[PDB]
Amino acid sequence: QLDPATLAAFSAAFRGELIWPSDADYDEARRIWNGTIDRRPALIARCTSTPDVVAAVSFARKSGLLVAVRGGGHSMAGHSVCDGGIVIDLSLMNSIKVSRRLRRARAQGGCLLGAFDTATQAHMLATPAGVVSHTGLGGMVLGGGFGWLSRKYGLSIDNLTSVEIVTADGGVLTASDTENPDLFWAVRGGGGNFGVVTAFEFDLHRVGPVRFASTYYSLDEGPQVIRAWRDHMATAPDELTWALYLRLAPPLPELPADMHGKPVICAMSCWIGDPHEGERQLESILHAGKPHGLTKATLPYRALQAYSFPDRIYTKSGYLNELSDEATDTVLEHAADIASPFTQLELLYLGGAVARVPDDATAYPNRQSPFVTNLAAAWMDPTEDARHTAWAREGYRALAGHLSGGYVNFMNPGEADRTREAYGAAKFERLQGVKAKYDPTNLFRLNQNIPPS
Amino acid sequence: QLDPATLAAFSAAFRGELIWPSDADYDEARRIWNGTIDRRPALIARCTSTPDVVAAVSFARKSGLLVAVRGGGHSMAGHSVCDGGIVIDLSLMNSIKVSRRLRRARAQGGCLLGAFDTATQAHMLATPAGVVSHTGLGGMVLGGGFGWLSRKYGLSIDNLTSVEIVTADGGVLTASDTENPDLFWAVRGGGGNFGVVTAFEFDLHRVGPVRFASTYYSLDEGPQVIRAWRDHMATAPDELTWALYLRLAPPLPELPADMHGKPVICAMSCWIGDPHEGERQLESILHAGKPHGLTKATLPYRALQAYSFPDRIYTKSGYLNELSDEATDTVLEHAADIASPFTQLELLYLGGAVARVPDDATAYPNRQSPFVTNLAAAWMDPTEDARHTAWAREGYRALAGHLSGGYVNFMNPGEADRTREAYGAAKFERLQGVKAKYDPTNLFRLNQNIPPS
Ligand SMILES: Cc1cc2nc3c(=O)[nH]c(=O)nc-3n(C[C@H](O)[C@H](O)[C@H](O)COP(=O)(O)OP(=O)(O)OC[C@H]3O[C@@H](n4cnc5c(N)ncnc54)[C@H](O)[C@@H]3O)c2cc1C
Ligand SMILES: Cc1cc2nc3c(=O)[nH]c(=O)nc-3n(C[C@H](O)[C@H](O)[C@H](O)COP(=O)(O)OP(=O)(O)OC[C@H]3O[C@@H](n4cnc5c(N)ncnc54)[C@H](O)[C@@H]3O)c2cc1C
Repeated sequence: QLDPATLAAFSAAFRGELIWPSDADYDEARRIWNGTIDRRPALIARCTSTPDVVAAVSFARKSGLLVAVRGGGHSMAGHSVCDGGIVIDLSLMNSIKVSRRLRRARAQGGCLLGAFDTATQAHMLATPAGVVSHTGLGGMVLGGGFGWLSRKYGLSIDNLTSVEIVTADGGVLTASDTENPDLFWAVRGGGGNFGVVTAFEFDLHRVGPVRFASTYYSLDEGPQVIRAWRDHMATAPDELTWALYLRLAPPLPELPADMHGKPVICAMSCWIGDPHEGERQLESILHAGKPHGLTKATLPYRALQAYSFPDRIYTKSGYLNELSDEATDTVLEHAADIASPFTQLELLYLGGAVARVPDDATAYPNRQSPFVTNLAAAWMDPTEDARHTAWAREGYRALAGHLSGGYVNFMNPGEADRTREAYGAAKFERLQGVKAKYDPTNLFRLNQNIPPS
Repeated sequence: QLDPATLAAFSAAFRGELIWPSDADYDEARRIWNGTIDRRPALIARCTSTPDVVAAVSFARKSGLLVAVRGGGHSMAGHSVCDGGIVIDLSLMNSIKVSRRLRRARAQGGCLLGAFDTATQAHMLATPAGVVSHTGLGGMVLGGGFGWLSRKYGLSIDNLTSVEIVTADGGVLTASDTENPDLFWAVRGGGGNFGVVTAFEFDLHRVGPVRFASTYYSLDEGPQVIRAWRDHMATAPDELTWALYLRLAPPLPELPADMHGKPVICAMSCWIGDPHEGERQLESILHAGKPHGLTKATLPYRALQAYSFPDRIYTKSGYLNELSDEATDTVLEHAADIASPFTQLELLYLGGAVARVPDDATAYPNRQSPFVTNLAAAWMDPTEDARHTAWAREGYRALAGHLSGGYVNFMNPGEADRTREAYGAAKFERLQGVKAKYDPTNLFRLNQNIPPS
């Protein structure tokens, strides 16, 4: 319901694709990974260049259209699609340049992680990021970004060296340690609040074959496995990463059919370092219970990335400073109640290099909390929403006093209120000052939102 | 030194990046995967859109510049870089659209395979392609394209539904079964001979987790393993793929320290189908020798793709109709002479769905030859070029009388003359007829070249 001259100026400056509610590919272009989010934008603007983004930002600003920005569409809160506004869709901006000599990568703001890992691994290089290949680099890096390499090399933001960004006034800025360093501070963990990142520059590291193990323990041996896990990681070397996924056992041939469809602890571990030393380290942590369905391999890092691991999702997540035996029994009891074969209760351990960055150095909070738990409900039948949502919420409720803060990138669509708790008073206020400078009208609000001033 | 108005018209129509010999990133941008190829283009034109390619093709045509086209830069013949001409570099055109409803993907002509597989596997979908994720989709598809999925679902070209292509006169055409079907026939196996493909459209298939095994046999049981392999694949189901790589044993922890550095047979297999059936089938073929370093897993297809497996390369390859005992001892004798730790002698079995497509249906030749052998020499030291090339060429000549044809995508920089034998006379001449229509002046000649008329 738009101004004809503003539209004509927009389309005149726009070399991407416009998708209207009447167009065929409207219904698919508006779907995101969280299929509980069903929203109808006025327009989807599939940008293909930084000038495209400039045009779309300016057009939304002048039209007063609610702006959703979409990288890979993995927002657990559904932030990358809007009712009645414009989607500034970056999914066609997925170009990457990798320099081996520089050991640097430049990636457009709509890249998927798997394309970035593919390009860097052509030269045996990598930078830390999440564990699922089709996650967008856009939202993930801007919230921090952690995965297999983080204990060794830090968060994705700890390897980011500069961004190209389009601000709410239509300008293009570079942000780095030497240019607009307040903005470069804020985008390292402050989400999409401050503008559209059209390019990320990363330092890369040499990562060769990785020793990897995945196995399944019966919940019978739950208390010993989890306590071994929490105790080992308190003093584990940086090179070891080890994560627990409590879930129904998949009906896979390495597992006895007995265990199929029943709650188990799936344990995944890797050693970022010499595979022969990795074999030693993994063996010392594989035997806290009897491992079933054991898979061991020496993998290219791109294949570790591709290994992990569902239409409707709901998550509740937070950090812990410690995992007591009492919290451990809580996790095991709620895991025993898992109904869907797609649902997981994730237990992750960060720390290491993530924890050695001074807390004030970026906008990412809670570096000093090493534990992360993610109650990730996933299902197919829309008529069962209440039961699955209830499982994640009741599990979070049972763990509440052990949990603090929160990872903005695991928030769900009802968790707008958690933004203050997530960053903490000092950070939130410091960010609120960056927002008043760079987004004073809060044009970019579909995110873990930081209102200006 | 070029016409200033032609240059200026070119630049006026070009929104991509131009890299000149004086620019910093020139020396890296002109490098390709085969590091024995050292060439200095007059200009590198990094195209970002189909109109960019139109501009570059016409500019090369009016200027009379020798045209190299670059997708992922994996040309074993070094065709993606030239001395004195223009490189039409597509590497920034890697946008992909996947429709889950349609089971279709559209990919730009500069895509790397890993980016494509990431995008399709977000929906548990795939289409057949090569086994190394940083191969370009461009050269691979135009030559045929085969890999883990091919025995079940055919070649990449057997799932291609259309292309957008820029021809030598600057026009943009669609080629499909219903539009320009002579061109659609030629691009399915005829290489870059007929124009620059700016977008590929593919049918996709649902590919869930695949049971996979890799193991190593001593060359001592070589005859037994290879004869079991050739005998088993003659009657194997489509769902089974099984490939042998003769090579020095990598210094990996799953293998006994003895074998490290010694010629071995690395055997890799997967079952495209039910993993429990896969487990049964793989166990039935893993014990033709004593398997060392056995790795078995149930993998997402994207992780299979990422699993496989150097600065200077030289390959000699061909097809066989049968693998006799005489040829098998030949393969084992030359494999024993492997000195490089990056060199592989590959034994592949195609057949299956690839062989069920009528021979005249595409320009891909030799569908009815199921075996492929590839002597893939790889090394680092430019001073050793002669010994490694000699190992690959001597191995080929010893196997030559069992060999017919050749896959254009495995041809080395000295194999320009192998083009007629590869396609065969009947196909080659029909291809020359399509070339006379669409590229009459042979503008596109850095490829396994088919001269017009
Ligand atoms: C299956 C799954 C696995 C995951 N695994 C991990 C993991 O291992 N580690 C981890 O740290 N996280 C993980 N995540 C979380 C992921 O980091 C976040 O969901 C992130 O927001 C995804 O970004 P996106 O571009 O894909 O999402 P979107 O839906 O496109 O965007 C997310 C948010 O970022 C904004 N945004 C996106 N791109 C840009 C851009 N270029 N410029 C400005 N704003 C932008 C959007 O406006 C929105 O606020 C996972 C998520 C899923 C669904
Ligand atoms: C490590 C490795 C593994 C491989 N594995 C496999 C495998 O498993 N299966 C398989 O079938 N092949 C495989 N190949 C071979 C591969 O198919 C060919 O090398 C292919 O030519 C590479 O394509 P590219 O775009 O990466 O190469 P480039 O060097 O960029 O180009 C190769 C040729 O294609 C032309 N070309 C490329 N893109 C286009 C386009 N869009 N339009 C027009 N012409 C174009 C170029 O002009 C040139 O003649 C492998 C190669 C390597 C090096």
